[PDB]
Amino acid sequence: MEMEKEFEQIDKSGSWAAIYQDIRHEASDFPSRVAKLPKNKNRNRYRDVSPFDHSRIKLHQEDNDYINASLIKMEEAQRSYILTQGPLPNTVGHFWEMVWEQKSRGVVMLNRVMEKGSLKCAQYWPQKEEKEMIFEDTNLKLTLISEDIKSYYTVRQLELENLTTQETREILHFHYTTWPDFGVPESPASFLNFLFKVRESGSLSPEHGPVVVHCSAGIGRSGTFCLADTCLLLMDKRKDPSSVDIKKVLLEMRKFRMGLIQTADQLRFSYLAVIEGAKFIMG
Ligand SMILES: CNC(=S)N(Cc1ccccc1)Cc1cccnc1
Repeated sequence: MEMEKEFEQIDKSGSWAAIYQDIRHEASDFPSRVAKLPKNKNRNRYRDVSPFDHSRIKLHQEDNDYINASLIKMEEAQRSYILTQGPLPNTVGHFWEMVWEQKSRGVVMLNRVMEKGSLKCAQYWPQKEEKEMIFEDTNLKLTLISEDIKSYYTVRQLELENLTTQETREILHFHYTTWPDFGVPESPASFLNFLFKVRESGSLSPEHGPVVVHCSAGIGRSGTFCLADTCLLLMDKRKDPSSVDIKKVLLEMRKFRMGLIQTADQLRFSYLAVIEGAKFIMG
């Protein structure tokens, strides 16, 4: 059923809360035993948001390999994503270790450091060129190279150095700065515009490791970003762009990380973003 018409049918019937609970009911439940070990309590931002054991990213160290991060592998679309929480004061070194070890080119940040008067993630990148950051626990150095500030987002060029080998790599930081403190954006135009720039950078392409995507918990805004990208890529590949079922793509993604799309409003916004993107994606 053309998602356009499915959209108008749910809107006129005001059944968004009913559709959303149906997804919550059918979603996968897999064990998260490593996340719940007592040694890992200060590595989790939220007690109720954990990576599944089968899809968790492992740090390459013998001491403690745990980080709150999941590999979302979309087989038909040929795209992979790492979805993670906003880094904590004691996991900023782990965060940059993961980017290094997974060979990522891009980091996508969908939150502000402060929202609703509370801290939603650590200040984990340098704000000035001449004041670099050293992560002593993982042996990494991070330098700000350049910053491009736009009305709806900021792009930064970062240099990550493995202090053990003196290898360096260029990481691109894509920071969506205008998601409102409550609800979702009224129009998906600026979110779609931001997505286009991520792809254009090469950050989502198979020559690199998977893109790292985060918000505060790494399931809500983060879920919306990967769901929209994957649905638009499938509409480009299929002979019948009308066979793309957004609810079925979301349940596939929820096999790899719990709780993706946190509200009925985020579900409606994901439909709007894909729907608007179709007309353009259609040539
Ligand atoms: C309102 N912007 C839309 S719907 N875009 C389409 C799109 C397709 C796939 C992924 C992201 C975005 C972007 C764009 C940029 C420059 C000129 N036209 C369109």
